[PDB]
Amino acid sequence: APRQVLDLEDLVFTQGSHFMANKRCQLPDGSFRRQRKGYEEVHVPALKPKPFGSEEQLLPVEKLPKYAQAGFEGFKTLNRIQSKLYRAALETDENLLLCAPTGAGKTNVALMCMLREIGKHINMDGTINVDDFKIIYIAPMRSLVQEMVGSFGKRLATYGITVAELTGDHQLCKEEISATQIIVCTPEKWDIITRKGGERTYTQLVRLIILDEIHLLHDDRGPVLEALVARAIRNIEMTQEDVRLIGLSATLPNYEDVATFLRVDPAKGLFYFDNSFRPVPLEQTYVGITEKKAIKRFQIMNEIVYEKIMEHAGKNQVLVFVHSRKETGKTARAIRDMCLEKDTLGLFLREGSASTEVLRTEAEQCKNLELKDLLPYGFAIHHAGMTRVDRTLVEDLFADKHIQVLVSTATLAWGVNLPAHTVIIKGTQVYSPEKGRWTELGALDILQMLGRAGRPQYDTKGEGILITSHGELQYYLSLLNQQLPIESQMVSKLPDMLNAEIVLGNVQNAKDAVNWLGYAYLYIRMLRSPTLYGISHDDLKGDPLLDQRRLDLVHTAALMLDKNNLVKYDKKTGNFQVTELGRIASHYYITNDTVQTYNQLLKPTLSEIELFRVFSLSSEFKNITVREEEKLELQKLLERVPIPVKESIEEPSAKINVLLQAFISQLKLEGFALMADMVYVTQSAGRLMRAIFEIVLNRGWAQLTDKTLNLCKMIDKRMWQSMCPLRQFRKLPEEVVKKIEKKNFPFERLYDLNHNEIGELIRMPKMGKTIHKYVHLFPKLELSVHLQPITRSTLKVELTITPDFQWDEKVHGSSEAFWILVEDVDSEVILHHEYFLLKAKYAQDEHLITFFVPVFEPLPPQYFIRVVSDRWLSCETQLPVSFRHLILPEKYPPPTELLDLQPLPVSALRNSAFESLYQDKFPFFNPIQTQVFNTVYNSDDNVFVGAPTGSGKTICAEFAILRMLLQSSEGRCVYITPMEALAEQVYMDWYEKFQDRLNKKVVLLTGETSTDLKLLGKGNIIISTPEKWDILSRRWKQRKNVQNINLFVVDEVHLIGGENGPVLEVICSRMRYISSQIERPIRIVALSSSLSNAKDVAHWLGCSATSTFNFHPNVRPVPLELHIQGFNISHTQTRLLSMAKPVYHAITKHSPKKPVIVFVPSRKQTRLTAIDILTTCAADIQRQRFLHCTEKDLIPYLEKLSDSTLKETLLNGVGYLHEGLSPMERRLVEQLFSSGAIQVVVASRSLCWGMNVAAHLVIIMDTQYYNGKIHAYVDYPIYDVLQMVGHANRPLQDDEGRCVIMCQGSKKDFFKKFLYEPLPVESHLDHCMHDHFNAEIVTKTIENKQDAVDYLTWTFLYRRMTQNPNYYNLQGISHRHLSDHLSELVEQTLSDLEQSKCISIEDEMDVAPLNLGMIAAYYYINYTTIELFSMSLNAKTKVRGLIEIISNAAEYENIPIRHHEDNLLRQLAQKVPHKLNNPKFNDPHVKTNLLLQAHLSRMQLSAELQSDTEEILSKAIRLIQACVDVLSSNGWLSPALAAMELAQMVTQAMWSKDSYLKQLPHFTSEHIKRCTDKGVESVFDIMEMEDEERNALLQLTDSQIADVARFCNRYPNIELSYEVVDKDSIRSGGPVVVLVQLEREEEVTGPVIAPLFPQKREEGWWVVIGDAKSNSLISIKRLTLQQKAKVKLDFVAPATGAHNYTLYFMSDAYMGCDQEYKFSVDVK
Amino acid sequence: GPLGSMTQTFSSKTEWRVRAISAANLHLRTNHIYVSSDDIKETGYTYILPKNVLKKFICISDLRAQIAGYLYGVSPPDNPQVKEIRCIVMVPQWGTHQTVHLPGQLPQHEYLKEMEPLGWIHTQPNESPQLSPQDVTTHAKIMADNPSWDGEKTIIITCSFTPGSCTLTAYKLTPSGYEWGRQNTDKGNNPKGYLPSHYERVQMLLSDRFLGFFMVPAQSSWNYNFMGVRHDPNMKYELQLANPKEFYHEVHRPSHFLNFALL
Ligand SMILES: Nc1cc(S(N)(=O)=O)ccc1O
Ligand SMILES: Nc1cc(S(N)(=O)=O)ccc1O
Ligand SMILES: Nc1cc(S(N)(=O)=O)ccc1O
Ligand SMILES: Nc1cc(S(N)(=O)=O)ccc1O
Repeated sequence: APRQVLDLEDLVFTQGSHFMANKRCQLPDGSFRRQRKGYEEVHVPALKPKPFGSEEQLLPVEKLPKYAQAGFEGFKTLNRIQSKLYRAALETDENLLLCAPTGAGKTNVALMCMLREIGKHINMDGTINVDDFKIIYIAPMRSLVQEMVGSFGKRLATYGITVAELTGDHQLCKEEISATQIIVCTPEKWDIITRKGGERTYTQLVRLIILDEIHLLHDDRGPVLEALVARAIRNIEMTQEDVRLIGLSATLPNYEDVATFLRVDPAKGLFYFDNSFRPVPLEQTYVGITEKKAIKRFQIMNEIVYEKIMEHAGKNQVLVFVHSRKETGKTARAIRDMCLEKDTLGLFLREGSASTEVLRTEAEQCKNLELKDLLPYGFAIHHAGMTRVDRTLVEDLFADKHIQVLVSTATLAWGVNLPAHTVIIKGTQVYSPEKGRWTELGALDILQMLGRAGRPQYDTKGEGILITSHGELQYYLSLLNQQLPIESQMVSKLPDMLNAEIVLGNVQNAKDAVNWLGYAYLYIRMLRSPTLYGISHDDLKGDPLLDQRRLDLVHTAALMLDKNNLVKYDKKTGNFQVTELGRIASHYYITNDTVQTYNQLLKPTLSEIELFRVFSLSSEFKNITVREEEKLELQKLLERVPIPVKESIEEPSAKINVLLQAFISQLKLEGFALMADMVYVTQSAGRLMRAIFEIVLNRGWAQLTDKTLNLCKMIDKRMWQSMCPLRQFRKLPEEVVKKIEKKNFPFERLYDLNHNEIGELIRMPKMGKTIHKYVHLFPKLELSVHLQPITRSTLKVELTITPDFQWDEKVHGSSEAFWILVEDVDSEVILHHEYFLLKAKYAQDEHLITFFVPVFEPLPPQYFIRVVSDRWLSCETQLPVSFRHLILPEKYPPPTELLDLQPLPVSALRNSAFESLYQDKFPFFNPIQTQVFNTVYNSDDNVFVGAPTGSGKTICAEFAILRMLLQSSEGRCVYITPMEALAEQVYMDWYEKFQDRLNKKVVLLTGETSTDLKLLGKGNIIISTPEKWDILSRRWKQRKNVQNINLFVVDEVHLIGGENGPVLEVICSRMRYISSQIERPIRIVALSSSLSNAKDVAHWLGCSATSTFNFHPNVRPVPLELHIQGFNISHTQTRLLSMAKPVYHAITKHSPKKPVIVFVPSRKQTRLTAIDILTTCAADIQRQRFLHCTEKDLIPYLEKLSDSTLKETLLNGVGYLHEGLSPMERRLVEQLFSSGAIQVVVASRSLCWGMNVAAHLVIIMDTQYYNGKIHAYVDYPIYDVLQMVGHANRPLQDDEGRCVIMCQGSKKDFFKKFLYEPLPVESHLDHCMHDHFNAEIVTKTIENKQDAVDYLTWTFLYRRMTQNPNYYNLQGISHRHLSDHLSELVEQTLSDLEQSKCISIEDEMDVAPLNLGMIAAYYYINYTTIELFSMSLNAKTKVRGLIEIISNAAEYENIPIRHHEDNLLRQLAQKVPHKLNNPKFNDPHVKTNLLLQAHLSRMQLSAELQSDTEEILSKAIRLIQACVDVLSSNGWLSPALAAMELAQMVTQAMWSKDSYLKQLPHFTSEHIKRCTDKGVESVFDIMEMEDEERNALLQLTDSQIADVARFCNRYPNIELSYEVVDKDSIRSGGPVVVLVQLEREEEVTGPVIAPLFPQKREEGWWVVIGDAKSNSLISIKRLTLQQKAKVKLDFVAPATGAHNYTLYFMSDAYMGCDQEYKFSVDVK
Repeated sequence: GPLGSMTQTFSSKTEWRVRAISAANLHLRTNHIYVSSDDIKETGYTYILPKNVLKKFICISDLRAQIAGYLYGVSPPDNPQVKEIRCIVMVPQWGTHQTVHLPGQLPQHEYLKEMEPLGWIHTQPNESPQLSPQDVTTHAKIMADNPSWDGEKTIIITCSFTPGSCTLTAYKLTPSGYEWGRQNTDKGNNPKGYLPSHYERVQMLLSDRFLGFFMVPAQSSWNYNFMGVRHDPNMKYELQLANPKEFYHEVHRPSHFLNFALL
């Protein structure tokens, strides 16, 4: 509407908590005034309690819920207010507001609330699930926070609850937050924590927030409470997870509005107790002074305090609160001097009482001089500037009633439980540096101090005497007699508080801001008292909800934030756009005018002079002035400060600048205004300067980044870098460090000395050893670089950080943080930067960092790598990276020309069956397929086709196959693609083509060896991922079908450059090597994305230049319009927020009407981006534009979905796709997208290989994802991005595809280089050699070291070593460089194999396979895994021992999605029958450890976690068989059979339960109870039953008994016979040949039934001859069985003892099938 | 006529603070760098100074006290008449407004051994038509102590501060000038025997086509104008590959910080 710009300053209550909204004041009956010369006295008598009406008894603790009774340990009854509150606090979750006089017991009611919450999480084990919740206790003062951590921790200890305060550092503190159940903190700290949006935040766990002293709402600090509460309530709706709010308030007017603000039901959770509920009644005296003259008023005040004291001298202790640290002493000395002059010092002290002697002794032993002067007389001072032991001295001596007059500060009021019968508040004026002037004491301070009057069990009344100026009387009277209304100070912080909600994405536009402000306490007060807030009563009646008023306030705040460049505010739409500047303002708690100043004045050329001046201009300091009386002491400081100050002493900025400089130098100032101002300035210096640091670091400004990080460390350490770094060890003596600074040698000069030369250099030798220790304690890092050129303009850098210092957790804590800065030639630009954390657990280990930097020609002389401590001064290592010997790869050749041939008809295939494959789908092939057809289809040359994804390279492979089918009737083509999801897509299309239509055989390899061999035989087209072919083609010497391959097609071969590249490189190298052995060649066809070094791949695979098609990205058949948008926000959640509306704008700009896929980084983001697209649609020129079919057709699809949000978004035209969706849910969404019904689908990054949809427009929303293993963001592999871009390609429907990539600006350059140009790829085989060498030594292809070198010549690695030597750490391409490098690689790989006992080396030349290597190679298991199996196992390892041993295999580093699921598995681990040492989440092996026990005990469910279960089960059988082989080889029988049955357990999902009936389909525990009740415990037992008796025993369906009978017909029923040849003619040390015969009976033609096991299996058996009690495993053979089979076992007789053996027939699949036959064999 | 009655108290107004303030604006002059072109006949060697280290050199200097850097370079492959300046070496030094005090030991580092020494470069408070007699003596004495300084091949670049800018002019010694400077002992502004036939304009060019680099002391920094007592003609020093800190950086004047703390 016609908005108005308001003046916020004119709306502000300038008095803060001193604003008095009430015009009149009525005093309790009996009050009376009294005149006196220069002052008036108001006396208010003590209130009488309500006489226990309402028959309210104190609830005995015994009547409480039994779980809450421990928190009341050592009390008999709750107090009165707890008793009226116990039902609401303990028996309900109602939001509460409790108003009671200070000291009535509100904190105890809060404890009851916390107890309810704790009770929500006790199990039957009695323990508390301490990881399932947090409780925030918000308290106004830090000293109060610490006292509560103490009192709550002690009350809750008996529950195992941890209570703690949030400390200042940020990285160790989140570690603590994880184990803290009750966080005690201030409003501002909780505000700054929940301002940072990072989803792994523990704030999700918060179930209860206590807001103590909520009358702080009236303070200038109150808007923080408003922002917290509003954010919490809006978030409760955002997530529908409830949070309980408890407000604890003094008794003041507008409490009903406070309750509305907290969503308290007045009728259910609002309790108001008046001031008569003060536990100790309070006679109050208000002394209001009329004198205006400073001198006379000061004297009058000292007079009044003396007279009041004398009313209590020797009858009551008197606690006097004053305003300063110095004033405690000045006032105590004044009072006792006035006593000395009037002979009254004796009323305080009885001369004949040991109290006087205690005072004299403790005085004489005291450190404090004022405490000396005062303690003998009984006068004490207490304040923050004293010793902990002196403060505890005065506390213990006052509680002991030794001190009679304690003069103290406000800190004592808040931090210590120290009451006094009498309290005097001496003056209510206080100096506020923020306000720049003397103000009145805060109301919270006043309430707390007078709350300290009356000792709860030693006094029958208390006496509070407040001394103020006369014109303030009404104020304090109101405050202390229920009559000072609580108002909202929100307007005073509205722009700042608004920016925070914009930065969090909670407020995206002015309408959101109006809604948000509707949760403010401001809003309720505006409605209930409009004229207080500048709203006329006519204004209200014309705007009853104050919509227009709130819109105006939001408009004004928005324009302020926009003027200062924190927000971009569109007046027309009302929209808000976040900025980096705004984010920094919010996250560093900086007011918005300050970041405008920083943005305006910061420049990369800034020197320390302008940097100090820029800091001193911050708005936090705007009210600071230069008082005439400080101008002298400031001049003295201005003309000696080490940083020159440009401007005059007349300017506040120069006083602020000098004050910081004095604080760093640790100077003692004399003015009291100057000292308080210095405290205020320096207390915020730290975070203000850290905001500057972050601004300039992210902008890349190297000089200023160094200066500002430095100034942060000087501020925190309180010293300049000029000082000896050694003084950062507080434990060192100042004397010796000053001796060292005086000696003026380089600090590093100390690294070259033994502990003796150190003492000798410093001219005192006693300290050589201690200095040596501290010298090597100082953090210090060694750096080295491996430079790795990618192109002539992009350089990969691998940086090794080697720690070079002794760790000592007393000085280093548990971590040390650094910045890695990569700086250009001139040290003026930060080319790259990142945070580095050296953890104590890794203090001695090298750390490897990798990153990219740009380079150019002519090569610059050098870059620099600085590694700088984030917190230690003078703690840096800089490594010049010189380029004088860098070898650049040659510039890549031109692509192959697209030739503009006539488009090729299907007719060219000259074959009606073949043309039947494509005829219905298109008339012509695309230009690339046209260009390659002649070579692929009409020749046998190995061929390479390189071209963008979406170019149709798969039809090129089909050309090669079709040719094969004409040459060879039974041709074998093997097709390798690097991803399983791709393999399954290709299998479903090539089944249809070549099996359904052409009647050939198409198979997909499962990975099980026995079945894959049969598939390979019977298939003409064999589809496999690389590993499944590696396992098969290793044994090519003994597998004719691997050599009899006509055609080898490899797809997406550019992924050789990526993570799983070595396996792919190796199998391709092997197929070349075989083709050259058998002398009838295997044709190779390679398909790839556009490669810059395509020629090398072609050479490696034997492709002639005439048959290598290296096409460039711009020849994609459907033209690709690719846009890369940079976003200069380095905080991920905020950068994603800023991409949210650009996503929408891109849809409307590039694809208003045609399908759109949005790729987002996480499962969580799919739903949020879907919803946000919908929100943005609804407020736009089109609504529901994404739904293209009517609502009616969509209903059957909605019925089947379990996600309700997915159905809302699907209705509005937007789907999403993520890992957690059921497979058919995903199918529904995919077909809705294919059919055009919905226009947009938001997919997660992880699905980018298994999506069977395509789009006209792809938007990639950010290019990084959070890895939970390493707790860091990781850049999308470039291969993923190319695969995402490839989804923008509809050849039949669109004239073009469009793609928008949205990324951090620091990544824009990289993408432009590696998406618009073809891709350089490299081998990483030299990092994955061991298991392949091991296979080739088992297979006899490598028999010596020469063989390993020749082997290497076959590989892509070897080719790339001559083209790009520096990438592989070569310094030349000469024959001998290559030979020596190959020899080193060979040597170190064979050394590792030998040390692992996988191979042997004889004569240092020849190599041979060993037992372990053979098992590694056969089961395709990492050689380190098999090593660890040998080292971990034992001749008597438990079944659970196996369970863990196999769990720590190297094959299991794959699941980090959720740490909190493992914190829930901390409870899941109690149930699992297996027992081990410790639970440590954040380790993929523990997820495996537990997710297995879940399988064997059929435990629960999940979505993505079940797809995780299935990939663990894809390896368990191999690992178990390897253990069986290791045990059998060593000779240990017991654990061998134990692992043989662990195979049964993993297949059939059951533990060692004797009842094998859990294997039968549709069976339950009651079914087994009934079967065991009738005598049936065996599967053979149920099938022996007469049919009807069984049907009566088990409650049955028809299909259910049919499933049971299917299982019983596939269940093994093997009859066994054993024959010992030469049964009575065998001599010791000779042949025992046992022949065993196995008859299946029934019939067998089906795989193993096992529903809980994902992969299909065939039944396997071990025959094992052994001896029990000896554990002598003798002879074992593994077999597979088809009805009839016979097997021989070999043994050599061990003696002539002539005794017995047991014989075992063990399944690897079924439980209960195991036979045992006993046979004795006498020697001869 | 007031003694005591109209009293006034002296407040120190130290000089280095004003020079520090004005040094913080040195970067402005690097956008206005002028080479004087009064040389003629393209006769001798041609020297190319890369802009990047020229600008760093200006930024680390002082408007009053001279600073100096050693020049190292090479000829382009097939152009022996061009000397490219590849490196500027900053050694421990102090200076006044008329001259610079450098150690006797020339730079010595493995990275430098494939380069040839091309002379030195120094800032100057004001333009001058003639080359300084201080400069002629300094070049001459370095030459007599170090036979690697060929008189036909080593130069002095003066970088003169004009208000608003810098002017660069390049000279070399003549045989007359070498023989005079090496026996000269008068440090004044007009010593006996000095002549304009003692030096000669050489042609100089500023390039953006390649980058130079710095080397700086290994264990200390280069700027001893605040520690002149800890400086010594005989002092030895190593070098490292690194960019120099600016004139008024904290590590050049540590006494200011340690003595303000002890106040
Ligand atoms: N996760 C979360 C939690 C809270 S709160 N007030 O419950 O701690 C506020 C905002 C949030 O985004
Ligand atoms: N691997 C693969 C490649 C291609 S394309 N259009 O680049 O040739 C399409 C589908 C695929 O599954
Ligand atoms: N210029 C700039 C860049 C970035 S970035 N692209 O690293 O996130 C963050 C903040 C910035 O001010
Ligand atoms: N020599 C000179 C040059 C300039 S300039 N290049 O800024 O306009 C200004 C003043 C000067 O004295």
